[PDB]
Amino acid sequence: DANSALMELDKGLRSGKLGEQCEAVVRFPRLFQKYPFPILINSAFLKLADVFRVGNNFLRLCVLKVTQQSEKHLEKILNVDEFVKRIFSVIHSNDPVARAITLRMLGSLASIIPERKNAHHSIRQSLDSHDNVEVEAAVFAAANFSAQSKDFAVGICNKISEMIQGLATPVDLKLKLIPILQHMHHDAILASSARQLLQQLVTSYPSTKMVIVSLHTFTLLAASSLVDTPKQIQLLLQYLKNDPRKAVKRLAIQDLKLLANKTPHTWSRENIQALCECALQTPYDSLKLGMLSVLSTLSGTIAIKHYFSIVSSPRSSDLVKLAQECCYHNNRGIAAHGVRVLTNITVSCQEKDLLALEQDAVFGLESLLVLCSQDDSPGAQATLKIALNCMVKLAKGRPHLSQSVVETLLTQLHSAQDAARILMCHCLAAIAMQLPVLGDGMLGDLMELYKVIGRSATDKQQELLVSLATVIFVASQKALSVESKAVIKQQLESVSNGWTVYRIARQASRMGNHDMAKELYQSLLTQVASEHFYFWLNSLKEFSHAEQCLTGLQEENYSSALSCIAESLKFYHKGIASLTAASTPLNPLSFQCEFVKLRIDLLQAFSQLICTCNSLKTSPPPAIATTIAMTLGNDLQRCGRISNQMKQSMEEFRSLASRYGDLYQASFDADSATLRNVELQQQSCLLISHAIEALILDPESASFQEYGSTGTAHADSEYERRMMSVYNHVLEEVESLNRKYTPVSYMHTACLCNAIIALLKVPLSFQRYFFQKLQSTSIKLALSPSPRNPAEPIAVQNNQQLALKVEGVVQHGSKPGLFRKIQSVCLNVSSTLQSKIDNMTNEMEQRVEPHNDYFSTQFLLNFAILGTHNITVESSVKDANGIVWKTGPRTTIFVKSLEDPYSQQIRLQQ
Amino acid sequence: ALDVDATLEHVQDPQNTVKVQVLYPDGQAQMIHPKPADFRNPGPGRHRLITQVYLSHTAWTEACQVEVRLLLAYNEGTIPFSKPVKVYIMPKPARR
Amino acid sequence: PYANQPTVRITELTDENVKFIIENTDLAVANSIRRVFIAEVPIIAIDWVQIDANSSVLHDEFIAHRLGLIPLTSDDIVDKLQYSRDCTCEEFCPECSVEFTLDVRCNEDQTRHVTSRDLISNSPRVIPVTSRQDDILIVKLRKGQELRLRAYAKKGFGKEHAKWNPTAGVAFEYDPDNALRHTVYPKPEEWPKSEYSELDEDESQAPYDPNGKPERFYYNVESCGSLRPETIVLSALSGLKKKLSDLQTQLSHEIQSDV
Ligand SMILES: [Zn+2]
Repeated sequence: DANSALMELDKGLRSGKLGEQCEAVVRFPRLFQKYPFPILINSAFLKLADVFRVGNNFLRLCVLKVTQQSEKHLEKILNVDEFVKRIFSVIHSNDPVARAITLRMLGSLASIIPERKNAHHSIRQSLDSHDNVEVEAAVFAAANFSAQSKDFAVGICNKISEMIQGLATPVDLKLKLIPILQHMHHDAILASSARQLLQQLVTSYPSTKMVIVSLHTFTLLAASSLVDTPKQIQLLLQYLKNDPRKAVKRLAIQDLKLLANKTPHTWSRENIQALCECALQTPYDSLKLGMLSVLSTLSGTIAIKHYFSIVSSPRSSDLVKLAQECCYHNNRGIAAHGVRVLTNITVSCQEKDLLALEQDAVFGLESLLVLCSQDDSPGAQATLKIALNCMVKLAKGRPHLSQSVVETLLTQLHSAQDAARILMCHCLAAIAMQLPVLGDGMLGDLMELYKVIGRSATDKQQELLVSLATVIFVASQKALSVESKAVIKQQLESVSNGWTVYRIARQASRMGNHDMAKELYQSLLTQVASEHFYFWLNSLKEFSHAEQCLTGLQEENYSSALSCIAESLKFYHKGIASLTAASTPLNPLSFQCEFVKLRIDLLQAFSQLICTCNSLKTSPPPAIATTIAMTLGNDLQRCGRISNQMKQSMEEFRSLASRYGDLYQASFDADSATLRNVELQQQSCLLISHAIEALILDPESASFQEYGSTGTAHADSEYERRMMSVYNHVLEEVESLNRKYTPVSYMHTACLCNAIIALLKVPLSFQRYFFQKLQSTSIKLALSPSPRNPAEPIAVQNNQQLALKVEGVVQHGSKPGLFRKIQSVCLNVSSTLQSKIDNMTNEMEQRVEPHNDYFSTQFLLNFAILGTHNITVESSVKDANGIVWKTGPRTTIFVKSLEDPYSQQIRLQQ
Repeated sequence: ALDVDATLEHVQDPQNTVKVQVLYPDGQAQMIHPKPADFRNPGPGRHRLITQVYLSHTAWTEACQVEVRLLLAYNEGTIPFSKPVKVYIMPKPARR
Repeated sequence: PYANQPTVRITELTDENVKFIIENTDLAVANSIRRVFIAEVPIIAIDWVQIDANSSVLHDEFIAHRLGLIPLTSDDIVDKLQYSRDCTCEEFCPECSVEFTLDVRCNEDQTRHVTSRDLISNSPRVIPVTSRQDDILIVKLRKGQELRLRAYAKKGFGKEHAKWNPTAGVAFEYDPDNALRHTVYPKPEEWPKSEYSELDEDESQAPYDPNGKPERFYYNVESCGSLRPETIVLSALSGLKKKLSDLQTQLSHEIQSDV
């Protein structure tokens, strides 16, 4: 159909009327992106060129558009001289509009003909004529080549200098002309000549129009040619200080912003100083806002460390004075951009005298908060967002002031008029995610805010409701009191969407307060239409209830532990049944199901281990002594029946740890949170394994000291912090108890039991990737060997070879690179003998890099056996940092093997 | 025999270092030392390498890709310093 | 004004044969679809026999004849091979042919049945249909004499010789009850009910159709074992399409020459 579809447009192009001819001409990009085959692309462009050469001066415009639309497909043209001849043959036509169209088209073909001297000459010729509609196109084409060639730019720059300094050409065209000087970045000599031209052009045309154009063009030039940025910045600063034109000052600001955004480090100290002086001098609020925005952008980056680099007190530094004064200036925007610089400097640079500035900032923050509390204007909320972001950055960078800021934010919670409350609650939750004393003691007041929700607003009750739910759950560490039933009623009487209650339940489950989750999900269950959601909700309810039951554990009481674990497992099993039912061909809950299943496996391992250690006293010593003399025990050093079970459970725990490894290296999609959670569970499993192995089994063999950095407060969640604390407790116990007793496990059972109780104490936290999946990526991997419609095996003479042609395409549903971007695909092919090292002689791998979205790989498989063979291909994507990230369909193909009867008879006779 | 033609710029002792590496599809890599006579010297520190690389293998059902690259050795280990190129190869089985 | 939408369906399939029905199609196109099965379905059959030494009681030319008619499995390798008279090379090359050898020397007292299983082939894809049931007989051999020959098999089709014809038997028909009244029965009572008839016991004669055209053609194609019936039909249609394309190209060139 690919060839047919072309001639169907060809006959249209052959039609008499420009109606059909235009319809055909503008129909190609469709056919191109439908069939990107290079043969067809070339065939298409030949006919387009011909219809352009002989056209009605409107078919030419249509073809010009086609060229300007399908530019990516241009490089894949086999035949270029013929095409360019056809296009260029209409530059000698006397028609001033037919020359302008062709110059535009050439400009659109710089990618595939960047060195054509005749094209360069024709453009340089048309650039100095009398027809406006062609000069305004020659300018475009010249700017287009000046980027993809050098020997053209060298001539142009001189041409343009002359043709500006000649009094010819109106100012209107002189405006269009200057920007060409952007693309003088090819060589240092080009850049120097252009800059020398500027220094005269600006003074020779001190208009406002010309200045606005030229300064921006050549700040772009300085950005491109990174050798004179120090010179460019000082010119911009001089014009910022001196020229009175408000417009020129505003351009200076909007240009220094670009330079401070691209290359911050190069900014010297005196540059920042002069900028601050200029910001002080101006009486104009808008310009002051501009300079302060630039300074805020600089502060975040490395420039601040250079500015406060020594070889004058920081208080003597003028930057501090500007920051302080603008922190209290009337205007909300100026105040916000001031507090930004203060927060950045306080967090980054830590000098002895700056500590007072910490108090200054923290106190200015509440002023900003109260100012923006009730404004309810778009700019007001923008400033409020900036302020809360500064708050979060300050708190996380410096834990010292967290307690100070949190209590203030709580006090503003009362006075916020239900518009800024959502933002403030988000800020508070983010802050409390670090330290627990920031949430533990403020329980009542938050609920006082919560209770009045139903009456204080109606437009967007939902969002503030869910936010308050998240913050209250975060604050509530252990469990929920009557505050719980009060929340339940608040939802019931107040307008409460099913979606809303679902989100509160989700957040509850995410923060660990499983007690509320079961209750809420029960209310949900009698809802929804499709069975899939009912099953999913029921499964989640059972999981939450099992977690709640687990939470009721008592410290150091082995009797209750087994019963509680057994009950919680009696519930997880129903949960898994329901969840497995919930799956469908669509969104088959892979991660959700597998993670929870391995969780049940973990708890079963714990139950088995606790039972074994309890049975330690189950007449274990009787076996070893009766079997052999206790002294110099052959079965083990003070052998006992429990040794076999200890080996068994140790092996099981290591296997479970590696199964988490399989889950982790299979996800590849979750954010940086769920991954850390999974790693944490694997760490717990491996911890129990190491404890049992180094304490019960040969302790002298291990003889390893936990001599490594431990307990550094770098965790990203209270859950992680608590787990790290538990790990440290277990290690500090086991290291002490390594050699005290014999392997007979007198008190070692006590240590193991206490570790198990501790590990189960911290309830759980179902992480994001469990709920809601983002950044959907997949590999199609449709290998194209000799295709086999059914599973019927394919044949190969057995003496020669086989070639596979594994074809693969990567498909992104969401934002392609939200967290991890595929860098390479490590296709691994292996074969096995179907009928029977099991014939893995042919096991190879190739790391194909996908260039656009598509990767093919030729694989050769050698094999000389009669029986059938299985061919397995595994994808194993690999990301930027370099990781296995095992994924891929893991498709299989069966291949038959037969030999020529000629060789059969040869072997028979021989 | 695959003609191999290359330009080597700013290399000390090209003849004792540069080596042509051929990676067959099936994962086997063959190293080839070019002769000391394969290296012409048109100009200052800009040598030309002209040589033949000998390819062979049993019969393939379809065309494959053999990768040719230029390696640099040191005195132990090797460093790729060139863009690999692909050549289509098709060994048919013997005739009558 | 355009070719109707042909509609087909298979009744049942089997290795031996395939039976199907075509609906909403013309008699001429149906007839051509039949004819292509008989004629234009290329296959592989032995076509060049060189005899080193023959000593049986069947004279050599007879042996060449018989070897000509043996059937060979040509499921897909027929597409890969390219006609001998069309392939440019020295005599036969592995692309344009296939090689067989046959050497037998009856040395035992009892008569030996030189049979198709003895034909050693070169390419496993093609072998006598019997191999992959009793064997196809070539010639019987008394003790003492021998038969030694080398054969080359190529790709031909029905027109050239009936040894390339794989369609053992095609049954084509329509109007099993003479509704269209193309045929006339002076004594329609005598004639037997067609197996596809739907008439009653008493009537056994469909009413005359004042307005109608042949439809619901019935096809029953029995393979000879060279090719599966479905592959036979698909290859027939594809080859007919190729022929039509050739005609269109040539006549387009002719029109361009004319104008
Ligand atoms: Zn040939």
